Amino acid sequence: RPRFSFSIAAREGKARTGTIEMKRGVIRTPAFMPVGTAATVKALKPETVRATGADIILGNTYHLMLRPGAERIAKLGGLHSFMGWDRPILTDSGGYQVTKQSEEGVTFMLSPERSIEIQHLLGSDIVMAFDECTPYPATPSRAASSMERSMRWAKRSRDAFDSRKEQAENAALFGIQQGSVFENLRQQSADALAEIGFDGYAVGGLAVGEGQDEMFRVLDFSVPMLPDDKPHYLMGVGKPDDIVGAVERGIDMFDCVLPTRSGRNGQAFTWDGPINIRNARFSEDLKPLDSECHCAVCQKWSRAYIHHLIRAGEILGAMLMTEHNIAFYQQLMQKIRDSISEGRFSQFAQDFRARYF
Amino acid sequence: RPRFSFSIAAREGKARTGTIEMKRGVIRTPAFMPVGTAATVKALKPETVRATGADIILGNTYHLMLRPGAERIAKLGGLHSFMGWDRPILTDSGGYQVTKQSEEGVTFMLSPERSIEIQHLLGSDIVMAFDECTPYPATPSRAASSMERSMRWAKRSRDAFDSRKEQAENAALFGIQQGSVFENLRQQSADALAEIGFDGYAVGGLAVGEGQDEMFRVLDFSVPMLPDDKPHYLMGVGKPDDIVGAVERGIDMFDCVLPTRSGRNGQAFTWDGPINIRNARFSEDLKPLDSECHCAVCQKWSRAYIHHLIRAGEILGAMLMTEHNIAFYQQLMQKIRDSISEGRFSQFAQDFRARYF
Ligand SMILES: Cc1ccc(CCc2c3nc[nH]c3cc3c(=O)[nH]c(N)nc23)cc1
Ligand SMILES: Cc1ccc(CCc2c3nc[nH]c3cc3c(=O)[nH]c(N)nc23)cc1
Ligand SMILES: [Zn+2]
Ligand SMILES: [Zn+2]
Repeated sequence: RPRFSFSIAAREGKARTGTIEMKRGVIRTPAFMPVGTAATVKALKPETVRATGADIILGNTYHLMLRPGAERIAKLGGLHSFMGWDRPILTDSGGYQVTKQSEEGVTFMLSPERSIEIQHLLGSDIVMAFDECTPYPATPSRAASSMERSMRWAKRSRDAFDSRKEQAENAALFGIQQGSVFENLRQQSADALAEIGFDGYAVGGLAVGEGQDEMFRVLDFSVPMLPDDKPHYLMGVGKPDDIVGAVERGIDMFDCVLPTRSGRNGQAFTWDGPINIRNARFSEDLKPLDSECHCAVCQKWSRAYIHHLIRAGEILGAMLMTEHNIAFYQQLMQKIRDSISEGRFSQFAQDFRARYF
Repeated sequence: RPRFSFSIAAREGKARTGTIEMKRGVIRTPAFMPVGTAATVKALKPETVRATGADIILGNTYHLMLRPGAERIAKLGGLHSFMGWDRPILTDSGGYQVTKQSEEGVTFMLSPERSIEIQHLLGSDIVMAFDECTPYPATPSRAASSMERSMRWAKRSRDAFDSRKEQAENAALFGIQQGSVFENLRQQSADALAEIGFDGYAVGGLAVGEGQDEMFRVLDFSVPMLPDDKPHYLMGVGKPDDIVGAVERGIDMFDCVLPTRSGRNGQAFTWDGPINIRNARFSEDLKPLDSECHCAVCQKWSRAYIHHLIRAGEILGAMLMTEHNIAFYQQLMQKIRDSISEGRFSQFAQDFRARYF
């Protein structure tokens, strides 16, 4: 395979479906990336994560540089062999999860240069530029300052990546658009990033507390500003319905800790909306978590049993809920892909919503 | 298969190897039974428990009658379908895990009759008589009182089981020898139990704080008192070396929460003795937990990674350590079985010990 090739196989409206080919495998888009916060997708073996249909996972720089240590993982062979996942890994830059801020970077040390170096040491396949994610709400002046800084850091990221030849030849680099909710700042940011040139473009600074209406409004004008022929990654999104509407607005890649996090908390996703399995109404319910789901959890165990496990604080409860939720998300992404390929995604999006709600 | 058939295929000294055939499957002896305390073997799917080589698991009456409730599990189809384990399950009687004691039973209500009924409601394949496990140390008078009570309760257990025809035709009933460390009381108990007649005989009242020397001394005279042609179950034992010496003394069946419990605590069993994976010396060790182990954990992940997970409090750490430990115990039981079958168990027991220590 190539270092990086994104191909769009089909389109409907602003929605797109295709593939990203990379040396460690192919990524079907639109894609959902399970998140691994300390070199593990919580409560799942990597073979299980793959069995749910994931093509790529998101690795944790913030956690990893602290524990176990970037240099340490490199000494041990890199993150892929360390955790036992041999397919692509996207790493965030640490431009969110972290203090003392300056133009050089953040100490708590992290700079564009060190962030790119850490992602190299981890053996990341998709490296994210080091940015500043602008708090919400933000005034226009502060959003501009933060965006401008991020754009200077994006150039420094680009140049750090390009000077390290093994990284430049084997990994991909994504830039991150900032500008909070302001169209003119989003446009300046997009233009700056396109001028520098990246392999893919994230929409940053969303999923920071704004509502779905506001996030969608900002996507409406923001995503068309990005190069059409490169992937569009919406960081930190989201709920199933957030995902469907973001695809309707041109997003190709997603990550969210919801399916894992909330799974362990008792929330299960179903085509009829989320349920909380701790609720007493499930104590004697012999049905699977979701009536259509093809996952191994729904083939084998009842709501009543998973209810019992989560109430009892049993580790298997976390395991099963997380496997189901991540399988659910992958089935959603597959339905999205197939429906765009068949020119019926807007109908799918409506059917989905009428039932989920 | 039959309701119950124990066949001894080979012997060496007091050690024996063979099979227990039951309707839900065959149990290879000497056997190690993983313990499930709330209708789950902690951190393992039942398919994983089976893959490690377990033929039977031990189900938790004390926990189960409290949560989720015996009647509830029965309403839901029984423990086997509830937890997704279709092979034999041995249930303890609640004669250990629980108050106010009287000749009728214990309230906290549990009586011989109710214990046998709960095990029926759970769908247990091997039902244990309801007993009183005598604290250690115990004076001769108190050990005698407790043993005598247990023997009266053993008759009540026998008769409760026999009057319930579905249970009597499909499950097996084991009696439990008491008498603390006193030979004459162990003999009275054995005789009482043989007179009543059971499908198998546990050695109770050990693993209650006495040392290995004392436990072995009591086994030396206690196990030959039991019927030779029925299985001998040593409740709550134990460490690998406890298991080898107990087999040398005629025990056929074992349960212990050590491999699970201590696994989650960072202790891993190896042929060179136990290690604690939290120790800093493992942070960069690329070797598997044990150099010979055939388990999937040792095929795929390093000490350094499992060290990282357990230090980080990651659920996958508990999963992997528990899978390894239970696989380790099953490999031990297989080496024991094969060595008795080949007439070289006493040599195996020596080689084992010289290396483990
Ligand atoms: C494990 C892990 C990976 C990534 C993250 C933060 C990921 C994340 C966002 N999540 C929600 N909204 C987000 C916005 C940004 C952003 O603007 N820049 C960056 N670099 N990351 C973001 C947190 C944890
Ligand atoms: C899940 C679970 C199953 C079984 C048990 C207690 C199991 C157990 C013993 N464990 C160590 N020593 C033991 C002695 C006895 C005994 O004398 N009688 C009974 N009924 N159980 C014992 C505890 C937890
Ligand atoms: Zn499912
Ligand atoms: Zn192993």
